[PDB]
Amino acid sequence: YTGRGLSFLDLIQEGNQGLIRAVEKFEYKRRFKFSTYATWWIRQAINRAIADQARTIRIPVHMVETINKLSRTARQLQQELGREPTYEEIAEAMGPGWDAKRVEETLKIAQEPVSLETPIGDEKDSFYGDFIPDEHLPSPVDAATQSLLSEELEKALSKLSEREAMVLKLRKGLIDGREHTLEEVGAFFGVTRERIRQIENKALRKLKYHESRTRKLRDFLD
Amino acid sequence: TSDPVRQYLHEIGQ
Amino acid sequence: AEPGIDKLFGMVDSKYRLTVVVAKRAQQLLRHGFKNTVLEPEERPKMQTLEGLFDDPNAVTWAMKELLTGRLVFGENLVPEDRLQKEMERLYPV
Amino acid sequence: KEVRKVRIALASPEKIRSWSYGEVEKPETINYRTLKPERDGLFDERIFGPIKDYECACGKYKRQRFEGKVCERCGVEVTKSIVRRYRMGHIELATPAAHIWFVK
Amino acid sequence: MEIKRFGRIREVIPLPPLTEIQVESYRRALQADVPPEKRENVGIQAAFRETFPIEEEGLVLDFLEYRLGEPPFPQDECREKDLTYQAPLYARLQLIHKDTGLIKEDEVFLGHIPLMTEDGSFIINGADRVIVSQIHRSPGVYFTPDPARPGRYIASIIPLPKRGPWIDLEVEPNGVVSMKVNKRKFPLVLLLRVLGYDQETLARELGAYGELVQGLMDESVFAMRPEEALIRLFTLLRPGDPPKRDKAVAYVYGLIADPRRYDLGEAGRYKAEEKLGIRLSGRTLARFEDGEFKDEVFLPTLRYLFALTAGVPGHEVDDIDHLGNRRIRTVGELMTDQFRVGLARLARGVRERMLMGSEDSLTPAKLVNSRPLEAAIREFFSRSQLSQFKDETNPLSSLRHKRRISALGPGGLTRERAGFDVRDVHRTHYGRICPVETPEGANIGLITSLAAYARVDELGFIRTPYRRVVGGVVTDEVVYMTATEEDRYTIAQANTPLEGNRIAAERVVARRKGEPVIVSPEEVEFMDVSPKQVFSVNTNLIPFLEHDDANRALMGSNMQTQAVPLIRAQAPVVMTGLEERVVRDSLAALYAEEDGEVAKVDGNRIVVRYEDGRLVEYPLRRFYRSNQGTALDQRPRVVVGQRVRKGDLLADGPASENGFLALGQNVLVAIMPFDGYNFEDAIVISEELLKRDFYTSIHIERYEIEARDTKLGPERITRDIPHLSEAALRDLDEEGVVRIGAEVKPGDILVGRTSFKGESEPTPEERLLRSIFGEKARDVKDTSLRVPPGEGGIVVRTVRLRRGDPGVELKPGVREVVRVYVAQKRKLQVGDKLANRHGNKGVVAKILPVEDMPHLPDGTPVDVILNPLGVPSRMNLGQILETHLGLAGYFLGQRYISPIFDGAKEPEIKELLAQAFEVYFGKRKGEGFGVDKREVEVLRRAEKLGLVTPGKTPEEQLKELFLQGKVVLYDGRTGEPIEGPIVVGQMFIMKLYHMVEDKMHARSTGPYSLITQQPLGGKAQFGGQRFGEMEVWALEAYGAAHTLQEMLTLKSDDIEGRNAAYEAIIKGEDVPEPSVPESFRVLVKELQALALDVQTLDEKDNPVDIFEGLASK
Amino acid sequence: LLMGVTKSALSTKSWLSAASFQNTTHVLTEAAIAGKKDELIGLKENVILGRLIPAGTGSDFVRFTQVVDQKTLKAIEEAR
Amino acid sequence: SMARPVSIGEAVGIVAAQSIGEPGTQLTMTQGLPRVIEL
Amino acid sequence: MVQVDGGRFATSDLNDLYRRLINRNNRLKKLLAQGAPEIIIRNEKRMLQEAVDALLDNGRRGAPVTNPGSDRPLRSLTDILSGKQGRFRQNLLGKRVDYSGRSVIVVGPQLKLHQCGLPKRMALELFKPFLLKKMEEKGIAPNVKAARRMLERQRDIKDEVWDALEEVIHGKVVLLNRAPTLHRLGIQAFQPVLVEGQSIQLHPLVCEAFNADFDGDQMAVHVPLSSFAQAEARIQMLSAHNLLSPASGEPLAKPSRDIILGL
DNA sequence: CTTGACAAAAGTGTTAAATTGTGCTATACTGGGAGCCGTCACGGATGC
DNA sequence: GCATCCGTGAGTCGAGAAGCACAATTTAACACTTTTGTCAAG
Ligand SMILES: [Mg+2]
Ligand SMILES: [Zn+2]
Repeated sequence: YTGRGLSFLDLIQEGNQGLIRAVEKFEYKRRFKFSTYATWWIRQAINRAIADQARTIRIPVHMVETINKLSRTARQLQQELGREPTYEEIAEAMGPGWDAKRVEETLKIAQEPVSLETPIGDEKDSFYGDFIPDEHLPSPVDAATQSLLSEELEKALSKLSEREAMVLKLRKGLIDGREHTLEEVGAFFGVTRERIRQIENKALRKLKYHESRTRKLRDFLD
Repeated sequence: TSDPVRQYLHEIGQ
Repeated sequence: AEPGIDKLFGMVDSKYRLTVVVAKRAQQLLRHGFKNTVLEPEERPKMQTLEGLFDDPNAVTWAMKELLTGRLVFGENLVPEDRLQKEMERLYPV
Repeated sequence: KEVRKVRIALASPEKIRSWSYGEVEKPETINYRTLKPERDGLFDERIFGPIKDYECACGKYKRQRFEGKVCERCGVEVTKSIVRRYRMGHIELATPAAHIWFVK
Repeated sequence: MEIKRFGRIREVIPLPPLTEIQVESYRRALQADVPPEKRENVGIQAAFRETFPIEEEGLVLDFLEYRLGEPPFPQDECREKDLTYQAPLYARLQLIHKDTGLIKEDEVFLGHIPLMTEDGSFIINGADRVIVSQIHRSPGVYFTPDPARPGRYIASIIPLPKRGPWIDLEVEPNGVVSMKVNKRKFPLVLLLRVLGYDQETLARELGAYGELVQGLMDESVFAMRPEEALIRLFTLLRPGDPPKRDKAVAYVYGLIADPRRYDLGEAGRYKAEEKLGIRLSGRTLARFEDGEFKDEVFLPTLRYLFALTAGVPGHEVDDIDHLGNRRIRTVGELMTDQFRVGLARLARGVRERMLMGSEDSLTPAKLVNSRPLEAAIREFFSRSQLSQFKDETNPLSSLRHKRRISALGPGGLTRERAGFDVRDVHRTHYGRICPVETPEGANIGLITSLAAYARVDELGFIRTPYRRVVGGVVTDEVVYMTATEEDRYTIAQANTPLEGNRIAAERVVARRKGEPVIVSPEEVEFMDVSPKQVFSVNTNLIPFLEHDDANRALMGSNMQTQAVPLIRAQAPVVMTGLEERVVRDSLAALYAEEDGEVAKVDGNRIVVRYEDGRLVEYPLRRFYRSNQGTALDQRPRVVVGQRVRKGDLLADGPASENGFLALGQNVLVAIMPFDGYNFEDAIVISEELLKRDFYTSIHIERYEIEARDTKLGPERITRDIPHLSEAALRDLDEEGVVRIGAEVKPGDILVGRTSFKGESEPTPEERLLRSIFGEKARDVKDTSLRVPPGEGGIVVRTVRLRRGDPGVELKPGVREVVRVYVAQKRKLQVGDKLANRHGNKGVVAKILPVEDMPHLPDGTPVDVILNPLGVPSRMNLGQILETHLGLAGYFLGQRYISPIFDGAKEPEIKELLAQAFEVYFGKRKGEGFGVDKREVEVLRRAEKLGLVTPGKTPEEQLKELFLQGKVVLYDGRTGEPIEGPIVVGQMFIMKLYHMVEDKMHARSTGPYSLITQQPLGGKAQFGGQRFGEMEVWALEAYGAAHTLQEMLTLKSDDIEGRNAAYEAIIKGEDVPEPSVPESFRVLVKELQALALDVQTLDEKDNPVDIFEGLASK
Repeated sequence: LLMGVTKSALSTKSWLSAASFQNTTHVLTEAAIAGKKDELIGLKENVILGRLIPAGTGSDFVRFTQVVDQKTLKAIEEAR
Repeated sequence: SMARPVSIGEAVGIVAAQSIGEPGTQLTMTQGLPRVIEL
Repeated sequence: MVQVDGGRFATSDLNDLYRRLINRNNRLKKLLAQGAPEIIIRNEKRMLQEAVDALLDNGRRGAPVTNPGSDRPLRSLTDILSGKQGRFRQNLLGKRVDYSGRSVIVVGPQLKLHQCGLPKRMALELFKPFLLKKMEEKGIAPNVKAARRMLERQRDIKDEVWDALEEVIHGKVVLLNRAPTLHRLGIQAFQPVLVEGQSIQLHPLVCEAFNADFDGDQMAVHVPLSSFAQAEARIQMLSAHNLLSPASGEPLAKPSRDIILGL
């Protein structure tokens, strides 16, 4: 079973676990020699270990069987067609419930990850990791626009009344908290869950008036 | 000694 | 070469002390918007633009020219940093 | 304050456990279908922190209001995802293993 | 422009096929044309017959024959669709049951074998590739002196690479001969006994020498029987394993006697017989026949070592670097080696599978699994160090790449185990390897080129031709001889005077074992074919090579391979004679197959009606993009109704003019300083060159995009890109791809694509902004393809591939792929690099108007100005001589052919200059013009420098200057003459492929790395510049503490610092103070992963937290 | 005692500078056992931490210089 | 570099290394650069 | 363990080394709970010991561990911090920087000893953050976001941007570097002069210090940002201020090939 | 400031397809398999 | 003392092959219920 993901010593240890189980179930009454029965368990453990420990991204045992069966079928067709079979041929040979789409999906599931230290070039001076950008942390440009927008929006809300600005900040989550429902805001100010809507909608209109008359807040809309 | 596989095989042969 | 560099080098005991004074003066000029300059109106550096002459926007150029005049005082333990900034704020609000 | 010196010394097993936010018990990295980190694996969120800012794995908390909180359904703390670069785990060896640096 | 020929040497043979090294080797390996029963045991045929038959040990799998099918697709289709040009391989296998005695035969599909094109290159995954030949030590038996102990010699046995271990035989100081195998030393007597050798047999053979034999006699071993010694030897070789006869014989048999593990090879076997004077039965050290081991080479090797140590006159040591001891592995040998390796793995499966599972019901197709073989072949052609991306900047670029010899590669010297010995020019390189051409730098001497007349023989030894000299008269019998065979003769020189066929010179310059000598005609036995056989093809294109320093001719030959094809390229005025052959053998042009008449001529195809009556149509490759981006197209050179003889030219290929290799332009050159624009190799050129489209080239660029399937949804290539104005989408067609013929500048959209947005809630401020304007966030975002900065051109082509297309094997999850080709016509500009064939290179630094350039008295301005200060230090005087001949040909309207080391000389050149002056000055007198006043002033100054003879008339003094190649040159700015005569002439200058347009790069912010968070690198990724240690040391030495600190934190990896610095700058403030870099934090965490407690302290030793409490529990 | 440049460099008192030069495994292991503390005296140690090197404008001799004009100095003087 | 007394705070250590090692390529690889390295 | 592009994951070797250690540690726990013989247990512990060694330093003891279907050794913790490609010499002692460019160099004889020729298109990218503020100050753009969008497309750049760019770089300097930097005069500060083209113009007198000729060499451009960085460059690193050689004290910027010939 | 109405949108809940983890086969099988190879030189250290 | 072994270094930029059963666990659907958010009415 060598050359399938697991080293030689790892296979032996997995086999030893199967051998221990055989001693527990082996019935000497039946007059069968030990190697006859113990071989089943040893092979089962060396085959289960491969399915559970041969991949960086683990796949269920049932899926591993499907992938191996797909490889068998797609190799019988190769030497039978004298060329690489297309997804339609593989799907038809597999049987019912298999189509061209499923064959492709199963093959995109069986793609191993590629190491970040694989050299590219004659020398050992460049690697894959040198060419993969970091797209998680905001860039300096994106950080600046976020701060600029908050500064411009803050001044715009300064033209409104004190309560309306608080209503919009609370209702819109400018206080770092999720948008508080009208009610929740109504309990904050002890007013109806309809009054908050009326003032909030009114104030939202006035902000609309000012921006149209100044156009100092549209370039941020992307 | 330096070969784990060689060392194991010797142990089980005893 | 920077104008009057030979004169500047002879005003300090270490060429690195000149850089610190020049760099610190530039920060003072930028922070107060050039309102604390010790240069008279006919001495302020100018840059030639299409519209016309305008004040030079480079603060490091201003600091070097101010030092050559001799109206600046530099040294160690002159005044506490906290009180140095507070007086500069009051004299030249920004 | 400001850094003035840097010291290096051996780490005791007690200190190593003080660094860790939890023990890694399984070799699973991520789920082969949903692509999310697997529980108790090498990328577990309950150990090394949330993947995205102020958002637990179950998606019950989704705002900065609950900062420093630990969701009950999953166990993922509601904090910045940068902590995922600074937090460590540990593996509890069944038997002691010598450090090669001090042997070879 | 009639061509004048110089020279006296008459060559008896023409240049051999220049690419036969790449082509002949592959034909021999495949043997795809010979009938199966006529195939010999070479190439992949020997690989089949070696592994087969496979025996289970009563099942036998035998091999009968093989065949190759037609390629599935043509070459053109493979390039477009990213396929591999290959042919299927089938083998006829029959299963024989030794038990029953039954045979079952069927044909099994083994895989695909890549095919080689007509020019000698492969198409691997749609990209042209070349397999480079490798030079290594020839297998055999060698005798080198012992470095530690004088008077001692060591015998070494070397097998084929990776076909056995190296054996060493040495006489120990004790007197005991020791054999070293796999770094294990033991007495050779033990093995000698294993081969059934008695004490008397050794004494009778090795006893007729000094005391050496006595050290070879130990009574303990000899009393031991050969089988008894077999077990003890097994224990010595590999101790620990249980000593068994079955195991001991198997290990020993396969170590030195298994024809499937130890292969001396044809070259090794032939060398062994040549040296030891024996005939080896096979290619193995020992033979295991009839249940016993029989010696083959061990005893003969010991004899040679003994006699050499004793001091017999006839035995001598071997030189490892001698070209007779070094052989070349061509493409055919390299491929078959990988074929044998893959075949072996297939045999392992056939065995492990024939002893398991329904053994009775078995067929040859069932046992065989070819996937192992198909992988070994695919790996070699894709992931090998000798399989290199083809170089096709110009036709000469690709031709040289196929004639390159490399000592590196899998199974060869590294760049650390490579020392002066291997990089030197051995005396045997004469006529086999070019001494000048080599990559300057760290690979100098490790990569070389085959000579012009050399040809690699069957065994891999380079041979060179020599003319037989008999009775003092030169004959036409040309003999190809190897270095070892060449050492037995006196070889004269090609330039020896001949009065017909008899040597005329009484004293002949010859060579005896590489050392020059002076001999008489009666002592000469061979002669050189011509001076061309000593240099490579690239060095044979340099005229006046005998006047150039070797260090500078190396640059000139290398730079010829970097010239770009020009739309108005012209052949050089001064040629060497190889310009026609290079184009013919590069398969770039198109030639008539036989006598006929042209029926149709078009910019796309030529139809020729031959004598036999058949019509042949030749499509023309037009505006095709090469590997380097250059445009390669063929232009018809015939007209309808024109009669064409066999071999006539039908269409010019890239970089050729009427069948002549034309890599540059012929320009009028003045050698003089000019206002400092010539400083340190810079060049000054006239604006007139740009006006007439001189040095204008066409380059094509390809851009590719993909539409894939995603969990969120599929990417769709559409013209309806969100938040884009009609100005940006003006040139996109209905399908979202740019229309052909549109002009695209940087920032423009090539193909529009939209991708589903990842589910993510927007920030509270963004949500408020959307509410104000009443805009609902869309479910798609702009991810289209745009022109990168600094690029552009005219769209010329667009190729669209979709899943399910015939022959299109798209990777899983890829719906379609779109490719756009953009072509731009580049003119000469400041910063572009020019050069000539004599190693003079520089960048254009100024482009003067026509009225500023110096002009001749008749009003002709010069085209280029070269600084004379570059000549004296480099000692490349060939360019000066080329200019003198060019000036003569400029006024006479003719071209010249001067072969290297046999061609034009100053007496011949000065005679031409005399004729040119009559046209140059005779024309002036006829028009009614005398001598200019300015010309008289210069003549007065010139006579003071000793350039002209006093007392002569101005016309005669002017002629004296002209014969020296100098003319009176006026200044275009002032109109006064240059105070001294200047050297003017015509030079052939090539435009190199290194252009400033492709190299200028700048960046303020962009992508950052994953782990370190530092800026990426390279122009393609928009990366920054590397501030290495040496650059940090410069800032430390300057005392720039604050400038250094920024490059380390603010501008590289201080995530908080860099974000704040950018925001401050755009706000009109000064950048803030930097903080701890993110790279130091990574180092601390990695040290902690090693179980080391790294702690940063403060003035009082109190711990300081640099992680901002994010790592504190 | 006399020693070469390599040995004289590897036996320096700072582990941060010695570790970055050569024998990283040997240097780090020897320092960890002894619990060494790098005082950040040289230039390499400050470069690694991204601090201000103690040379040129970053030296203690000139790093604390103050510049002030005549008017403000008098105001501070009298404001005493 | 200035023909005057050295200013306090200069990195004379780095200048010594660069000055000595810069002309190294000009020293023909008990003679030449090999001699300097052993010294 | 990232998802490159939108296909295939990329992972470091440390994940493989950790997985091997966890797999063997977990297996040892199972074997101990089952009361396996000493031969089995002894083998498991030895394997667990070898798993740790490879994680900490692969290759020091025994044959290096390699990934399946490959002979490339896995990268351990020790190899990360050691060697020319390690953390110390690759990311701590030297880094890649922003606000940096590169291009071919040509000779400019009309320049002063303290000037250099910087292409306009390089200056536009190097000084982008400064340029955006200047555009906003004038009427060129309404805000920084609008200004940045203008510079994205080459055909959207008006002619006033080049006038604003001329104001931004007034007085400032840039550092020119040619590798290898064998002495301190391999990095010098010049006053840029915007020029039409794509090559950097270098003063003839500073070629000897750089050891640079004009056969196709290239140089890198770096932009000091703060006043302290600008003050140091304009005082200590300026080309016109470093005229004598620190090694010997003799002139280093002196007449050269063509200048000597004329005089 | 609310009033009763609508229309959801969000949350909860049970089911049932669907995926995933686990145990078991009884003729006799009883110690692996690939390397093979052009460096130069100090330190710096066991061993007899 | 010597040998013999064994680690540590060796320039810089850029561009480059088992199957099946059955139990345990999770995801998907359609149902209801309950907050929200809106709208004519002062
Ligand atoms: Mg150069
Ligand atoms: Zn949660």
